[PDB]
Amino acid sequence: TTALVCDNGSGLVKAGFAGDDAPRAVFPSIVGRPRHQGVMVGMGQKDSYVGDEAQSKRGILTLKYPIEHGIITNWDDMEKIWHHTFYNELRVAPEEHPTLLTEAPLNPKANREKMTQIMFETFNVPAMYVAIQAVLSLYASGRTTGIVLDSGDGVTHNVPIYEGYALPHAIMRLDLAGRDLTDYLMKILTERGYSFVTTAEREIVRDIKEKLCYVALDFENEMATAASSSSLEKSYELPDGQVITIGNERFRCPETLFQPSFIGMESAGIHETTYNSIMKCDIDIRKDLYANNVLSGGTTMYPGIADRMQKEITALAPSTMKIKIIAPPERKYSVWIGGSILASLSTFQQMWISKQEYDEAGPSIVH
Amino acid sequence: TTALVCDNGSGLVKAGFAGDDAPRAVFPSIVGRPRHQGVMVGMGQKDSYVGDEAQSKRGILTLKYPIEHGIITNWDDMEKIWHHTFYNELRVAPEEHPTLLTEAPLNPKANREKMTQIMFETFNVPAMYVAIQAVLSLYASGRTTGIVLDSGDGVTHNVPIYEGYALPHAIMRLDLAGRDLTDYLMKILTERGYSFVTTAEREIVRDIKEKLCYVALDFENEMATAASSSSLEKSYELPDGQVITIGNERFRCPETLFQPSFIGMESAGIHETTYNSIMKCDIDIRKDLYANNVLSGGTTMYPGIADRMQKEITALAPSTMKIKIIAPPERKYSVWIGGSILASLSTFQQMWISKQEYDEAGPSIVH
Amino acid sequence: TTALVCDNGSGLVKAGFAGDDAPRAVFPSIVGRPRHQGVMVGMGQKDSYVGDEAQSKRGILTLKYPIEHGIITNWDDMEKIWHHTFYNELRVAPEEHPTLLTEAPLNPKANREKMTQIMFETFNVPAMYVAIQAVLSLYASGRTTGIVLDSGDGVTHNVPIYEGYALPHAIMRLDLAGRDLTDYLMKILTERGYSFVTTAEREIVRDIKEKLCYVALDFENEMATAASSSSLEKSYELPDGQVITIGNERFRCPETLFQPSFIGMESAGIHETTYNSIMKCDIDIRKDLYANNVLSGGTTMYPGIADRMQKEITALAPSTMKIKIIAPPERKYSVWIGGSILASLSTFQQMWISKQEYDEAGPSIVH
Amino acid sequence: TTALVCDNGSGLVKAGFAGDDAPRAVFPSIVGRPRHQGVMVGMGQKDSYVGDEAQSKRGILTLKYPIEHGIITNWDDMEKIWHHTFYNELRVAPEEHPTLLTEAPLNPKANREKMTQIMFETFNVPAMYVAIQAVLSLYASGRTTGIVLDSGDGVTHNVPIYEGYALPHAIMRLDLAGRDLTDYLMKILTERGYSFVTTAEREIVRDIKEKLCYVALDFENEMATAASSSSLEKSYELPDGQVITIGNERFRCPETLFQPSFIGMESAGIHETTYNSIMKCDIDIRKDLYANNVLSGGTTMYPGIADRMQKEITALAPSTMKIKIIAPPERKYSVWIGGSILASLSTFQQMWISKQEYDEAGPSIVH
Amino acid sequence: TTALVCDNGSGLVKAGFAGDDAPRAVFPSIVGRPRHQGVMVGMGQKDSYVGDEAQSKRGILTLKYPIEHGIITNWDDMEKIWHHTFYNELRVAPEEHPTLLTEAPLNPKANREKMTQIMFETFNVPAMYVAIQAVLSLYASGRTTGIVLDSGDGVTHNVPIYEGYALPHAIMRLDLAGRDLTDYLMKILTERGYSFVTTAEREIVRDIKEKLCYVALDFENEMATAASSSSLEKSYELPDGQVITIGNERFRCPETLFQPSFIGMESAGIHETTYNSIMKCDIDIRKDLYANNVLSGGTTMYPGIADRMQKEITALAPSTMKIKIIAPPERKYSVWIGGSILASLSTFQQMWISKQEYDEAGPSIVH
Ligand SMILES: Nc1ncnc2c1ncn2[C@@H]1O[C@H](COP(=O)(O)OP(=O)(O)O)[C@@H](O)[C@H]1O
Ligand SMILES: Nc1ncnc2c1ncn2[C@@H]1O[C@H](COP(=O)(O)OP(=O)(O)O)[C@@H](O)[C@H]1O
Ligand SMILES: Nc1ncnc2c1ncn2[C@@H]1O[C@H](COP(=O)(O)OP(=O)(O)O)[C@@H](O)[C@H]1O
Ligand SMILES: Nc1ncnc2c1ncn2[C@@H]1O[C@H](COP(=O)(O)OP(=O)(O)O)[C@@H](O)[C@H]1O
Ligand SMILES: Nc1ncnc2c1ncn2[C@@H]1O[C@H](COP(=O)(O)OP(=O)(O)O)[C@@H](O)[C@H]1O
Ligand SMILES: [Mg+2]
Ligand SMILES: [Mg+2]
Ligand SMILES: [Mg+2]
Ligand SMILES: [Mg+2]
Ligand SMILES: [Mg+2]
Repeated sequence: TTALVCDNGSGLVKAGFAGDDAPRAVFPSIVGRPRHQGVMVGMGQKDSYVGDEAQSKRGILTLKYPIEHGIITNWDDMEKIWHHTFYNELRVAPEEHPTLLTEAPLNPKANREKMTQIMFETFNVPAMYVAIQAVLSLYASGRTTGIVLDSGDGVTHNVPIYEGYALPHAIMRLDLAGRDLTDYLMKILTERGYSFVTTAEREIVRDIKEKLCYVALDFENEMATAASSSSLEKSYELPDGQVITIGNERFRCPETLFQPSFIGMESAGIHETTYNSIMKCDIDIRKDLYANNVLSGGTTMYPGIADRMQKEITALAPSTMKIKIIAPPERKYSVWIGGSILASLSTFQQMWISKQEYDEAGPSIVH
Repeated sequence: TTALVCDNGSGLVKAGFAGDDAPRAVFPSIVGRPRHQGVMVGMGQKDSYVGDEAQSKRGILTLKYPIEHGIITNWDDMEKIWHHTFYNELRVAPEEHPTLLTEAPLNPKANREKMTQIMFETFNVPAMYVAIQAVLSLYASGRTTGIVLDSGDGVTHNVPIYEGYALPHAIMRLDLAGRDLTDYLMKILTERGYSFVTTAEREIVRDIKEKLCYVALDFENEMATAASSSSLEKSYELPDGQVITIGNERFRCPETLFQPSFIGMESAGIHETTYNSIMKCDIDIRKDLYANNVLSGGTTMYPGIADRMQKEITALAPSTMKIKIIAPPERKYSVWIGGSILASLSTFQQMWISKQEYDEAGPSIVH
Repeated sequence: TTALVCDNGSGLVKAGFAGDDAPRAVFPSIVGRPRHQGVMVGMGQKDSYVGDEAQSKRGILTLKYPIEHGIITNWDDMEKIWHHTFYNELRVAPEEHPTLLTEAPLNPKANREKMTQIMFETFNVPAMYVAIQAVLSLYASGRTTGIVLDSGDGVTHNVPIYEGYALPHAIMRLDLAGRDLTDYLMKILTERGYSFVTTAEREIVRDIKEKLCYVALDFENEMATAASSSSLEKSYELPDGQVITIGNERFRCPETLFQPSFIGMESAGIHETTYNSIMKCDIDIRKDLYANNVLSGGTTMYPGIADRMQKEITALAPSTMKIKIIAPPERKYSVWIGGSILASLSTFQQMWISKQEYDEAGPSIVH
Repeated sequence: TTALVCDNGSGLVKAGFAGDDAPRAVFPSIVGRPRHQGVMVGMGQKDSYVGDEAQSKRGILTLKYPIEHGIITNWDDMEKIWHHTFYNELRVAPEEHPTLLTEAPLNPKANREKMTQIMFETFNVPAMYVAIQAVLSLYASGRTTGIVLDSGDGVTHNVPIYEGYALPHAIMRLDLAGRDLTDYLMKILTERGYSFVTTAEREIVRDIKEKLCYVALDFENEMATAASSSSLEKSYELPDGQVITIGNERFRCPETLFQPSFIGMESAGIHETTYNSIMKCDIDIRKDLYANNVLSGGTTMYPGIADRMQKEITALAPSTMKIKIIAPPERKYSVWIGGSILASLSTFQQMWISKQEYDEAGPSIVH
Repeated sequence: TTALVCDNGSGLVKAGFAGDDAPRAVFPSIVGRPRHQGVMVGMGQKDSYVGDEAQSKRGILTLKYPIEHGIITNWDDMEKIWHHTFYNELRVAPEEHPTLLTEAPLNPKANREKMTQIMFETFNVPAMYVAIQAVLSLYASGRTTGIVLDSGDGVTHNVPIYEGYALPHAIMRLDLAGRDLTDYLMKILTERGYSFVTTAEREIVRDIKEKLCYVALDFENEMATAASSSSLEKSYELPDGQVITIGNERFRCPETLFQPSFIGMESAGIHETTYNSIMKCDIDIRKDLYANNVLSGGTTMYPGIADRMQKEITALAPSTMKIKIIAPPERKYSVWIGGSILASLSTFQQMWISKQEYDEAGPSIVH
């Protein structure tokens, strides 16, 4: 019987069988629709394109993320990505497998209740479960205690966890993520003269971000590099063949995580949110949380994140105590690994919500 | 066969085999229950935590003393601590050993009668005994005559004892103790800005009390120290990493024993209770009691107690006569030592209440 | 001109005009002082509270009996009660009236000599007299011969009196009384779990004593009632709203009068003191004393006293002769009635000590 | 000469002349600072905005409460609000008027001593006084006896008061208040999809709380209303023009006062704190306190508070006795009314601390 | 001394003295170069033609806009237009006057830094300033708050402005403008048979656009007019003498602003950009922005723009709130009027960048 683990974050769907080391199908959550009405006979006609296929044909298509800041914006688009994910990648009837789904904490009740309704009614699933991302990441680490910072494309979380358990009143979500940083890198990029207006080009600048951008230890040093131009300016090649040269924009893109005042948000940077999250927790456990702070997600991948963290949190907190930050490689797939490992635990099998227990007990029993 | 000596006071259980120099198992009488409902699979689940284990995880748990001012408040919690004490620390079937238990004087009949009922029915014990604390302390001193002041966490006693015998009409109990002094140090502590609201934090301030607080010879000198801040302010470190600095609060916490008007009680300080206890005794024996006044318990541990005693009692009593105060080191375990030594005496073995003599004669035969 | 009769016993002042059937002002001899220093503007400020007024506000005030076992402990407190008694209740300048005061027999010379000094110097009195309580009670009975047992709050007396006259060598005082019995009912009460530590609460347990407690004919029957719980347990309501249930404590409180070994006194019970008092008297008169034994005071009010007396004295004395005990209702005010009737006798008017005869003859002429 | 009464609580400053029925100037204690650096010439420039003015321009400004849980967090911000309060609203030189200031009980000594230092040195005041809030509320009621529950934005108190006087050992403070309830209504609000992240939006949700939220008699009935959606969902309009519909969130916001476990605090609800406060008081006075329990402050304004109180306290306390709760309309201004009435009393004029008596006697004489 | 205000947008240079009601010199930013090499002696020879002069001789000359979408494409052409603007129209040595220059927001840093370098080095200017267009338009309106839509020939902006200040993260630029609409009217025009291939003819079709084209309230009504040909077809005369008749092309040219899908751009129309700009602003201020939305520039001149705006924005936004659109006549010169009024303000004179402060501080100090 096994199980399917489906990590539905904005920007990437990671899906695959439980008990395995990595997800098999990893593709973007995009639903491409042709921008220009096309006059051929034979072509497509392909009214809708989905996932990596939409990535193949960006210059025709208007790309549309169905999921924004963790919240599902357009339901039938979502449904398309799931249907494509199941039959065209994993090759599987959902009626043969319980399915573990993922979601951000502190997220509107509509996402659980509609999600579950889709999975039972539209696909037919013998049982399923929807879990909090950060707990899955924490299982992937191999640890029971720690404060998780999960930064994906839609959303960034802090979830403190002590000896199992959890602290819901210290959970802190923040909308800063790969999508905000890509748009911020758009408008900062345009100051060199490089104009990326369209959805398709957004995905190009996502690529630039993913390769080139790094997090400076001290911002001022980056400013000095911008002042004298040596290793900081790097050449990147577009798909067209043009050459972009980016200097300070390389490192002032991800500086937004520490200084959200660059986007015009009053929310304190990710270091003050993690420290703030530690503050709201009981005086006893803070030492462990400081020692054990875990990183997950695509927007933790920027070289130089962990070191700046271990500067900034060490400047906020009392010096007397050790702040080890644990950011393991293969952290982008931490949530999916944790969904896998959780599905392979036998003590979890009682917790699946059954197709039957759903029809009789309602939508109210997902929580 | 030997025997088990179990010293059940509020705050600490001291237990071990008779005929030995110290108790082996010494842990707090706390029953931790998780405050926040924890979402993991595998964790615990550990609906109840007990003793030192509850101390390990204070920031999750709501700590609950099962015993308050010597009186047993919650019976099944007590039972848990005993069951944990026997099988998880002393490693012993109670059916192999007579068991000597302890209790404060002047204490409601419900504690003897329910206690004994638990020990015979729930654990099965071949015989047991429940003794008055101060008499046990007096055996530990190696002496037959003296007036015992036993200050534990729940309660403070004076028991005058002359040439063996006892004087029940001069026995005086007083609810001032480590628990009242910890709460008083809470609210006085909050005047520096340090806010300790929770049960877990109470145990932190118990730790502060145990290390830092001392009893001033004269209160006025302490006030002068508070006025010019030199040795009186000491730094203490929390488990978090924060630094607390406490000046006059160091010595005005235990001043409450001499001035219970700080808690709003009309009861005269411990020096006027000991002197008052001496007054109610026959004119013949007072000289011995004054010479031989013994100290026991955790709340006698504050540096500077004995000297202030030997000031204050010397100011109450007629000057013509010697007031020696005997406070031996290792006095916190005086009651347990006295239970040990008593269990090793052969002339005491007739006085055990037998499982058989209990079933036939009733609950009324504990007294 | 008339006269003032002032019955100053510990616990209650009974005062009023002579020639009248009862005292008008009857209130407790207490001097209330605020325990907690009060921050308002307007309140009181009322540094001292006295009498029934102090009874109105017990939970603020520390109550202090100025008179202990008949002996005056604190003089300026006494003075306060008298000054309040005169101007705030009887509404009278003491310079208009001779004043008859009361005192226990066998009582230190300081009480007569200081009392008289206060009445002449501080209040100004044209003449006064201080009388032995039991003689006043005997006048109240309407009889010339008898042995009086007067049990008040401070003290219990036996005074044998034959055909007028008196026998000073058979007068026997004993410190057992409402105050000792209230404290004894405190510590016996605490065995149900009911903890009354404070002066204010003492007055609550005085109330319990006054309503509920009775004197058992045979103690053993009371023990049997304690064994099977039927009419012996009665509900009493505190001022708070809590419910106290008291079983054997109802009747073993006043059993202390017959068995002072409950307080740890060697003094023989009130029945052996009355019998002993009869023994020290001349062989001729004993028959009358046995026939005519009179009761007075608040601590004679317990239902069942007279019958137990007429058991116990009948078991001590030779059976051949009638022991009638005379305990009239309205016996609590026997001493005050006797002071009234004595002040109305014309043959007594020569015996007043004049303000003038005092200044010239000294303090030595009170005796 | 008159006097100024200044009620400085977190969230609202109530100030005005003494002897008057209401405060004239009532505005929020906020210090607005522009978030985005503004490029105009002429604008403002207005580096700091204060009070109602900051409320006019929330979308530009970062709002900052200078006072948190009664404790002053940022001193120069405070100073700004006072300076604005005096010259821009009351129109008055402080050198013409003694000034009565307010503060929460049990509050760090730094607030009195720095406050007083500011008022004498920075403004110059001929004399001033700093009073405990609950006593002022109690004067406003027109009563001398009662237990005050004062819930403002920073903090909630219970202060029992008997016949004037006070009981400091029964005073109980609790950090639950309009500020905690607003943040709790934030995160519960976000489950409908309504995302309020910023300080400015916090003040919008404060407005929602103030209009719509009520306290349920029984929580379960509220749950039933949430289950079938009829009168419980109400429409509220934002300043933008969007429509928010809130159902169960209306009444489960203020349920936090009775169940602080919703915020993750172990502190017992406001009903168990008031009952607990009654318990620590002397047995004599509890009946009055139960009869006379007074309410004050903005966080007592929720419709349905008094009735739930008179359910819950009646379930804790012994049924035999009347629990009247007195919550007068115009209770939000109870503290300020009480400061007024106190300043108009002539017997209070001796208690002002003089500018002179301050310079000579120190900062230590505020207490 | 006064000042020069130079509004350099693509298509028209508006220049003149500050403190005046309109610009004196208004001519096209074109640099004409002869297409055919001309064989005469005496003619010209006039290797370069500039401005209105180039307009006089279009059929010989290749017209070349030096500035494209706000970005300066060819620097020495620009320089020519400035040099012609100064000496041949305004008649002025730039060394006598500070000069205020204009530029679009979000525009590459090269334009500020090179512009300033030209003005100081090539012309010599005692001081200058480069301002954001929309702020200048907002000063021209006489208002401090509003969201400006500035549509010129190169570029269209939305800049929201609140109470002075600004919101850089909500500023949105869009390349749709008179130049794109003229080319779109070219290719749509060619469907009647009218072939305009050349740069010179582009300026003819710009003229057609400026006179004849209007913005339809509803596009469908325009389609109906196209269907039955009555008032919608209008005759226009070319400079040659030929007659063009244009029906639906009159109104479907400017429909491109609302539907950029006509040019093949995915960018949402000007109504969704203005609404989107309102969305990114803080919830507090949106109402003002909706009330106060301002129009500026040549591509706002089409009759019927404001009404379609006040349809379309009213269909996007919540109906409950008033959307007034302010489009004043003489709005084409709004930016220049605002530059004038700003130069006449004395509080702005500190903000001029001095020739001296430039040489010492660098090119980096323009920002
Ligand atoms: N190597 C990288 N360097 C920096 N940013 C990255 C990198 N890889 C991806 N990202 C960013 O992180 C996002 C993917 O993170 P992911 O954890 O997969 O999000 P989610 O799980 O919510 O889909 C992308 O949208 C991208 O912007
Ligand atoms: N070193 C110390 N200094 C002062 N107080 C102490 C110290 N050790 C413990 N105590 C206090 O005394 C208590 C323990 O006394 P103990 O005699 O063990 O009580 P019990 O026998 O009733 O458990 C603690 O609760 C603590 O508050
Ligand atoms: N009805 C009663 N039942 C039993 N005890 C009583 C009763 N009335 C009062 N007493 C006790 O007797 C005392 C009062 O006796 P009283 O003769 O007035 O003493 P005195 O004359 O010395 O003041 C009280 O203190 C109380 O304890
Ligand atoms: N009508 C109301 N309904 C419920 N809550 C209110 C209402 N009015 C104000 N409050 C809450 O109470 C607070 C104001 O109380 P207040 O007594 O003025 O506090 P303080 O005196 O400490 O400033 C506000 O912060 C708000 O959250
Ligand atoms: N009366 C009009 N009707 C419609 N379009 C016009 C009209 N006047 C000029 N325009 C268009 O607007 C442009 C000029 O706008 P302007 O604000 O002067 O741009 P900029 O300030 O960027 O030079 C021209 O290129 C033309 O296409
Ligand atoms: Mg993720
Ligand atoms: Mg002990
Ligand atoms: Mg008497
Ligand atoms: Mg208040
Ligand atoms: Mg323009």
